[PDB]
Amino acid sequence: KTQETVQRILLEPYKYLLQLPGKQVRTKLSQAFNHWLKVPEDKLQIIIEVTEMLHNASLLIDDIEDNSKLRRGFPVAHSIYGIPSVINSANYVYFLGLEKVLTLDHQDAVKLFTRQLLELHQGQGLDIYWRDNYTCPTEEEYKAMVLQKTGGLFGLAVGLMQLFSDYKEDLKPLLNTLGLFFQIRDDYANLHSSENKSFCEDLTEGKFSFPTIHAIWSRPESTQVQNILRQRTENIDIKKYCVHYLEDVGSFEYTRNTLKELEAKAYKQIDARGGNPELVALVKHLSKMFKEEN
Amino acid sequence: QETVQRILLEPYKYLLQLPGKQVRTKLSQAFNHWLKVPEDKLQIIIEVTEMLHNASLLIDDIEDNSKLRRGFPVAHSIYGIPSVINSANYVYFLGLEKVLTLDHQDAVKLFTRQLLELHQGQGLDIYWRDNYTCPTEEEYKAMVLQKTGGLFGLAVGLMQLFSDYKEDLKPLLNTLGLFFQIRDDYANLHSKSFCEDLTEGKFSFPTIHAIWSRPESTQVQNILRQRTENIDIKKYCVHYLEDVGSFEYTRNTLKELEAKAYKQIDARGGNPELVALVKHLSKMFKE
Amino acid sequence: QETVQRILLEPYKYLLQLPGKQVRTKLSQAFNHWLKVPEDKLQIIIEVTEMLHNASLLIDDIEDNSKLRRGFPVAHSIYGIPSVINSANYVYFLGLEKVLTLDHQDAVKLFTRQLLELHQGQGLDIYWRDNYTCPTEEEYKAMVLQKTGGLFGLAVGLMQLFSDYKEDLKPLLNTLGLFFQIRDDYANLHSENKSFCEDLTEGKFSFPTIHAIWSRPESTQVQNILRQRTENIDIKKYCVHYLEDVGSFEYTRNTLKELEAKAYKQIDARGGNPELVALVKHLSKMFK
Amino acid sequence: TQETVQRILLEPYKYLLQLPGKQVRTKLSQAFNHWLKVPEDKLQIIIEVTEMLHNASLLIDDIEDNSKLRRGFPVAHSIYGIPSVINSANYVYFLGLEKVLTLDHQDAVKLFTRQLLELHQGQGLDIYWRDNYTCPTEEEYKAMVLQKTGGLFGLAVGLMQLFSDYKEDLKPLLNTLGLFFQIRDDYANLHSNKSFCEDLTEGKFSFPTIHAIWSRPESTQVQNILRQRTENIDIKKYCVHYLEDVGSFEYTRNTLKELEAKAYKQIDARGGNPELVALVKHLSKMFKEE
Amino acid sequence: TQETVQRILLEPYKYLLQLPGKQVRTKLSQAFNHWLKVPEDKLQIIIEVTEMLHNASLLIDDIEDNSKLRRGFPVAHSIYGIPSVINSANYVYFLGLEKVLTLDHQDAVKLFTRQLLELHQGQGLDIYWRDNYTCPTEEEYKAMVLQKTGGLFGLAVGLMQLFSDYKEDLKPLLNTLGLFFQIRDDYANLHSNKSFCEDLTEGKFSFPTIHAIWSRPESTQVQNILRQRTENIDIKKYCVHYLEDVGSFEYTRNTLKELEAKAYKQIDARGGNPELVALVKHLSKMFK
Amino acid sequence: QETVQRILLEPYKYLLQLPGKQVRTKLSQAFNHWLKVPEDKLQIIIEVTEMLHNASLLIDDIEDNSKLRRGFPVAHSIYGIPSVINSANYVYFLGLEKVLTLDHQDAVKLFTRQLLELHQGQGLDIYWRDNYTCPTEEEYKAMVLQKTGGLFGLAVGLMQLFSDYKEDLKPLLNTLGLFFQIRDDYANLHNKSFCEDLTEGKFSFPTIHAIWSRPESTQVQNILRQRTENIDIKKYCVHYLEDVGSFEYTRNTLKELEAKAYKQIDARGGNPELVALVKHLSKMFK
Ligand SMILES: CCCCCN(C)CCC(O)(P(=O)(O)O)P(=O)(O)O
Ligand SMILES: CCCCCN(C)CCC(O)(P(=O)(O)O)P(=O)(O)O
Ligand SMILES: CCCCCN(C)CCC(O)(P(=O)(O)O)P(=O)(O)O
Ligand SMILES: CCCCCN(C)CCC(O)(P(=O)(O)O)P(=O)(O)O
Ligand SMILES: CCCCCN(C)CCC(O)(P(=O)(O)O)P(=O)(O)O
Ligand SMILES: CCCCCN(C)CCC(O)(P(=O)(O)O)P(=O)(O)O
Ligand SMILES: [Mg+2]
Ligand SMILES: [Mg+2]
Ligand SMILES: [Mg+2]
Ligand SMILES: [Mg+2]
Ligand SMILES: [Mg+2]
Ligand SMILES: [Mg+2]
Ligand SMILES: [Mg+2]
Ligand SMILES: [Mg+2]
Ligand SMILES: [Mg+2]
Ligand SMILES: [Mg+2]
Ligand SMILES: [Mg+2]
Ligand SMILES: [Mg+2]
Ligand SMILES: [Mg+2]
Ligand SMILES: [Mg+2]
Ligand SMILES: [Mg+2]
Ligand SMILES: [Mg+2]
Ligand SMILES: [Mg+2]
Repeated sequence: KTQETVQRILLEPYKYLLQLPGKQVRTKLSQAFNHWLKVPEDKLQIIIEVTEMLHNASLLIDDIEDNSKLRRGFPVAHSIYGIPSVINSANYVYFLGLEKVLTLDHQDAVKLFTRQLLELHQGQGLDIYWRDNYTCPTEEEYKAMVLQKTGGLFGLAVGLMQLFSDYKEDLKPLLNTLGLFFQIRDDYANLHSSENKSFCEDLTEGKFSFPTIHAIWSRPESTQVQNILRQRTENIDIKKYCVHYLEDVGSFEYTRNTLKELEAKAYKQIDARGGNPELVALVKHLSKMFKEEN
Repeated sequence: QETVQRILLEPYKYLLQLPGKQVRTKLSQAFNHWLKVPEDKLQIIIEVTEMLHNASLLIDDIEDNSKLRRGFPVAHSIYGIPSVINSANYVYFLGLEKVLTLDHQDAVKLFTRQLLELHQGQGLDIYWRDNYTCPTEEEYKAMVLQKTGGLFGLAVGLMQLFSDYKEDLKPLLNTLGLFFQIRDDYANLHSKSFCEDLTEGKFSFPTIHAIWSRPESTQVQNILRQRTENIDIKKYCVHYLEDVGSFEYTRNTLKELEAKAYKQIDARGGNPELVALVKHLSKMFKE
Repeated sequence: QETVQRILLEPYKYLLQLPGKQVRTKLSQAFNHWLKVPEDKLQIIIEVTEMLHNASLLIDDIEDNSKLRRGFPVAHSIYGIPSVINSANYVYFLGLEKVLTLDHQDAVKLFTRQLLELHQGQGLDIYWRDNYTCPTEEEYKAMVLQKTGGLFGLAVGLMQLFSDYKEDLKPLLNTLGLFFQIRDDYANLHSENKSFCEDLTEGKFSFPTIHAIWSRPESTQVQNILRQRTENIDIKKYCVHYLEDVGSFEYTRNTLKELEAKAYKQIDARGGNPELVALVKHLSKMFK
Repeated sequence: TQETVQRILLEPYKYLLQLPGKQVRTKLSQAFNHWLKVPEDKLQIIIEVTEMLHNASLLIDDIEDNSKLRRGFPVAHSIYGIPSVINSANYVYFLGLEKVLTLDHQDAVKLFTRQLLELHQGQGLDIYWRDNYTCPTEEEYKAMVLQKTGGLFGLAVGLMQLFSDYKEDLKPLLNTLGLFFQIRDDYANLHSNKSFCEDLTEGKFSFPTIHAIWSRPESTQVQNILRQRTENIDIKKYCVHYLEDVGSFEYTRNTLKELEAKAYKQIDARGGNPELVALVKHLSKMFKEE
Repeated sequence: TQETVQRILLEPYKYLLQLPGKQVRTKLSQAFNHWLKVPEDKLQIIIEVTEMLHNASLLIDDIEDNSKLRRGFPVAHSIYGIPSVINSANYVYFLGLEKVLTLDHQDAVKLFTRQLLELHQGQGLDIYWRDNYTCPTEEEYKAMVLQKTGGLFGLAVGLMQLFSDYKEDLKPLLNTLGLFFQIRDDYANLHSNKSFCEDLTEGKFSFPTIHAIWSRPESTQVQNILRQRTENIDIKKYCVHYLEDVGSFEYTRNTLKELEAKAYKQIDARGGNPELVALVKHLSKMFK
Repeated sequence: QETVQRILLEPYKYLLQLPGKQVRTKLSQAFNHWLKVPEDKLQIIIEVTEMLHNASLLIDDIEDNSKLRRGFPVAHSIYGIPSVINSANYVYFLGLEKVLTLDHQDAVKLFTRQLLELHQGQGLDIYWRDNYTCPTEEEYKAMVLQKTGGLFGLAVGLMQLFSDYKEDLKPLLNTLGLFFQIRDDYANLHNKSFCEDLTEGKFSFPTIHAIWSRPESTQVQNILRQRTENIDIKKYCVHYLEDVGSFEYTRNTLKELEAKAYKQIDARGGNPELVALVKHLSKMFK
């Protein structure tokens, strides 16, 4: 059993990332959705653990794929332990999550786990494909990818909960709204505001995110943003210049407007389902970020 | 229009061009001499095995900074590291999806256990290499059983779920796992490109012997730490390995493993296909 | 002062050490079969043309990260990129200066028109490569007519200023421009001039790789290899094997054989030209 | 793809036009037009030619000098790439040549050719010395500055003079203004466009560093620091301290104060020019205090 | 001509003489001369030898450690280049040997040789552990520090004692002061004249990081951060936060206060020394 | 303990595997034909000489960014620059320690003088290369006399402290020093990999000739400034050197030095071993 220290070696990058929980929005979202689903506490606890394990593991992988520098205000794990250690450690946690999903003792849990992880990797693969092949998505293509990349894990937690629930109404349209809302909110924070990532890391990554997609499509006579993204640059002045352009062509105002529409849509969709005070409060809390800047 | 799936799989499809499936086919057939798996289950198991193995190679080439595999560029040198990580991980879960089609209550548990063991072996190999702590020979062997036994044990274990043959194949699987890996360490330095294991910096069976058997020198550790592509440094380090007897020691370890495999195969009633495969693979360390 | 000019010209004189085929002069001599330009004007026109040609090669090797030209190291790998840019651009305007000595009211306007054409072709070639958008075959050919036909048209157009010859040479110049560039795309990947498949390291879309990309749209292997900007010999050999396997080299050879045949028909349409015929035939040994 | 091809080829050029600096060029045109009284149609073309050639030359210069910022903006090639900007700048050179033809003057191209050859001779000497590690004497530097800056200076004024009845010799004044503008640019760069002392990162021999090198020949630290091509702020701060301590900044201020006085003398010798005097005075605040 | 040769060879050395820290060595010379009362002619030579050897060893040490700043100035090799600074420092070593001979004492050269061998054994262990990724124990670290600092400490004092009537054993005090100076450095480097946490960029095992490594053996965080040899400010800030949280800075302050108290006790055992006490007291403001 | 000593000396011990001890012993033996040094003193002097020479090569390989020496990887390419600097410098002072055991009043003073001369030559060589000022041919030779005479004069000078042979060997040591260095300059472009001198960017005898004899070209200066490993640039510059006659000029200089060596040896009563050694070394350019 002592030889099992190997477990400590393999998990150290994972435990490092856990040194500072970001939010437990997926945990708090699970609790909010249990207002409808009324899942027995023992099953719910396992589902939350699986969900957060996969979430944190995917952040380890995502930061490697994106050449990110900070997460949750801390250096990314692979910048300390190295990329090879963190790939293996994150992937190890994927299969520890599969192991935990088996303890739910439901014939369909693994099938749902599989379905959602395939969707997550399709979303992530599209995000990477567009960025690294320098082909900006349309706004609609971006949204559809976000539903897979971000809604994927939402749908895993909620889908697993429904396996143990008598509530059989379709929650997928609301999950879709929350997935888009969460990602665009994150796209906005990364370029408009440190607290999570360092200064405009999305620009250094070269990713097409909601603000830059708007700037690219709404001013087609300029290729400035595409070229800056292609430079994969860390230069603070180029990044500051590109943020000024996004501001001047209304990309940040357009992103705030989209977020305000998504928040309003969430409230309507929650009201159509009989209400949910916990979910309303969570959406409202997440929406302070794009409302009072001055 | 669902051209997405081809984009996500292209690094995987690229790797399928590479030599190496035949030996995996012969291993399936050789073990089927005992297990006599029904063709429909056997076909699914081979597909699962091929997906997981190849996906793990895509990842391993990134973890090891390799340039060539079986004479082909590594996939991430064409498609990029971010694309290949995601594509390899996608295939892991397509492999999980396929094992579900086996329609056996224990297939997923065995899949999970074996993938966990594969990652424990890989993690130790990476930890030692990148934290500059050379393992003992016993630690290396224990790690190899995890690193190689993972998919070895998955393929055979899945076959046994559908077999009346219930004898213990694990000791033989252990011998073959050590045999394959040490033979691979030996081939790498004794003639991927020229001595790529030295560029990777990994502690392999020959360098582990040289490090421990000549403790007054830090030559090998320092060369591995350089992570160098320099051919003269590599040629220098191979000559040292030769002079302190590391290649002779590895050949002898391999000859013991070959003999043990034959002993264990006979203890299981014989297996002409496996004997011929072991004998053929053992020409690599013979003059 | 004379020593200032030697300092400024040293990268240019360095490149001139290399023995070029001077095909543009031989083409000038062949086209003079029709145009019959007095030798004094012709010598000036030839000098302008080779000056601009060699200066544009200095710039092109910088824009393309090339390592060898005509079997010698590129000038900027010896003297540095800043020195070679200024020296090459210096020669552009020395070419303008010599163009003035032709003492013809229309010489400068033609010089200007053709260099605007050269930079539009070159700019498109650079734009596609560095923005990772592969051109269609038709788009590629049209830019080649500007990039490579541009300088052909400068030499012949200047000659026509001093000629009574009234036939239209533009269709033949277009064929020779396409023929020369595709022949060069082919040599770079199939065959000294450049090092091993430098076009793949540059990441440019050339006739063979354009064919492989469009004719096998379900694979993105070539686009990705070009995007890597790699010097790895094994990746390059792999990419050449693919081009061969999907018929890209056979397709390029057939395109070249059609272009050679078209040149002969167009030369016959202008009364014949033994010198130009022999030159096209000589250049066509590169394939077959 | 119809007119959008031109937009693609011209985008690095259009990007640079966002940058402050045209106002001073406008004020220079207006100041010299006080004497030259150029008809508006010819003047408008000449200003267009000058803005094209000047900006195209800055695009090339930032590549040649490995600059990162110009007038607080990213250099064009750090956004669009070096290959794109080279071709785009050179394209603009010949669009400038095309525009020069519309002046319909037999001598316009001869002047264009002469002045662009001068520009490239100055630039080549500036690059040659820097990248071959041979520091010029002050006199060699000044002669190079007359070519490097006089090139477009003399083109603007020379083209204007082709359409003017004012035929007095402006070259001595253009030479003074050329030295004045460049040395003021060397001084501002190290004394505080570019980020912190970018000239040191470029490694160029500028007026202050030339003085320090020649006036303290028993030390080679400045040559060695320039050779480092460094972005290290501490090395740059150290080298500024050395220049200060050996009096190179005081020497540069004195040279600039002499040039300002000479400009006024040469302007008075040409009958006066309140606009040019006011521009020189405003530009000369850069090397003063009180 | 030779005059200029000497200036060429000595310029990296003369550059370093601009840097602060001359005063501390002067204050140490005078404080120990309170006991040793060295004849002025010998003392001046010894001070010169001490300054030559110390500065030369700092020139070399900055190359070995990839440092950027020393005492707020750029390291010499960042201006003149590593090859120039190596040769210049080594030249000064033997100019220091040449000057030691002018002491005209049979044992001066024997003491010089012994102490420089001492210094290089300390330096070699410091470099060996760092670059072979083997963290020393606290005891091993202290023993290495006694050699690295005792090298020049013992040379200066040993040479002074050759010409002195004071024959008491100063080695125990030199050992304490050597530990005091190095650990006070280790502390200043990470807790505040180098730029921000250069020791982390160097990857060296210093007193605070040695404590963190051994006191939390289930973590490899510090070893991995040191292995990165990073200039990333956020990683450095993270590693300083970690050191604080596991008590490494508190532990270092404790060692420093024990060393300070021991120095005072050892100084009093040697008859007192107001100058040395005041210097130790001033240096001890850095903690508590 | 003693394992510290092994740690500190490992880069030095690595270099001892390399060839070239043979030539140095042959040089010691040839000069002992005149000097007839007592065996106990001779052994210490040989030991001192090998320590200082090998330590100086460790340092030189760092200063010169070399890849190979005598067909082996340079020590710092295995152990790292920091380890090799300290180990080489450690051996310098172990060499001083061993010199003390000669028990001669003038030994350390001679040791000091010669080590200062070595560093003056080395420093000038480095100064010219890294400040991009090519020496004149005469400046180069004077620098070579310091760089090589340092250890030549140390070995021979220490021997003479214990010798009745008191004739002036310095003019001969000067010629042999030039012969050795210029021959190595010649071999490098005509041990190390392909033209490592060009990668180092140093001014050596062939490139100095090419630079001064064709002053209208800066091609060689620029190639050296690139500090390049590109084989095509190296091949280009060697062919340039051939075409402007630098290799023939270097060969002629070497044969003049060989002939002068023979005359200077005969002026000292003859020395069959030294003549035979010079003759063998002259096969390289004949
Ligand atoms: C590896 C599986 C992908 C899962 C991705 N998660 C949504 C997190 C990634 C992000 O949200 P993050 O901003 O990096 O945290 P992204 O903006 O890159 O989409
Ligand atoms: C991610 C899991 C990878 C499993 C790796 N297999 C052992 C094969 C890889 C090797 O055998 P290979 O020689 O690289 O193919 P390695 O020497 O790296 O261990
Ligand atoms: C600056 C204008 C560029 C002119 C370059 N010539 C057209 C042809 C140059 C080429 O053929 P080359 O093979 O590099 O000589 P490219 O295919 O790169 O364009
Ligand atoms: C290619 C022609 C470039 C002409 C350059 N002008 C002198 C202005 C450029 C400068 O003043 P700038 O400071 O870069 O704007 P430089 O210091 O480089 O000389
Ligand atoms: C006090 C006498 C010892 C001489 C100093 N050593 C050479 C090293 C200098 C150091 O203290 P420094 O902080 O770099 O100056 P190091 O940390 O590298 O050990
Ligand atoms: C400090 C080292 C001084 C000793 C150097 N010797 C001349 C031999 C070194 C050489 O001959 P080598 O060819 O590198 O061995 P170099 O050309 O560099 O001078
Ligand atoms: Mg991300
Ligand atoms: Mg991402
Ligand atoms: Mg591997
Ligand atoms: Mg591996
Ligand atoms: Mg292997
Ligand atoms: Mg080209
Ligand atoms: Mg090109
Ligand atoms: Mg071409
Ligand atoms: Mg500039
Ligand atoms: Mg400039
Ligand atoms: Mg300037
Ligand atoms: Mg230090
Ligand atoms: Mg140190
Ligand atoms: Mg320190
Ligand atoms: Mg050398
Ligand atoms: Mg040398
Ligand atoms: Mg040499």
